[PDB]
Amino acid sequence: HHHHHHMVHITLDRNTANSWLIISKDRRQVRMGDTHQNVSDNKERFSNYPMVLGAQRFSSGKMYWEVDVTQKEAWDLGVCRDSVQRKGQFSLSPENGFWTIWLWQDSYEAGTSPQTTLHIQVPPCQIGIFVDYEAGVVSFYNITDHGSLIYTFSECVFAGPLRPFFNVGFNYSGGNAAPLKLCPL
Ligand SMILES: Fc1ccc(NC2CCOCC2)nc1
Repeated sequence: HHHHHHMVHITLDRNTANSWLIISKDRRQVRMGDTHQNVSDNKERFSNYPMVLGAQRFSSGKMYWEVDVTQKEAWDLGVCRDSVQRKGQFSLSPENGFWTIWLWQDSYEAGTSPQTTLHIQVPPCQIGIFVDYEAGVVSFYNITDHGSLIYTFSECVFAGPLRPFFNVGFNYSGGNAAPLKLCPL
């Protein structure tokens, strides 16, 4: 792919984070803490899951960024509507305002309803995410495998501003403590 030139500098929005997340000083890395991180509750925070949004909002154009997932057992990545539900249980689907892929139990799946099996021969250590607002496209790339395509959501009905979306996953196993990191341009 030749999307690298639409690179954008993404930072994480502390105020949207689940209360157990630890966001680095530069707002470029996030990981699961072993306890509540001593923040006040607010209506923006994801309550049920270890999720956080990027600060940037996109309503036009072409945008590209990269995320490091090295050594993680579970995570979700993509974009979502600014107005997604924050509290309680919900599925990751375009009907609920999410365009995502994930790793769970040694399989990769796209967040369609129902979910779609992905075919990845080289487990990725870094994921590239491309959004074309006008075209209604969200695409995912395997940076570890020379940029190979993972998945394309097309005919997307965004229906509002978009925000970068992250889930570090739970760490019940003790094998999923590693952070998500926004990779340099
Ligand atoms: F690839 C990695 C990177 C970090 C990590 N674990 C971190 C958990 C919290 O203490 C710092 C290290 N595991 C795998």
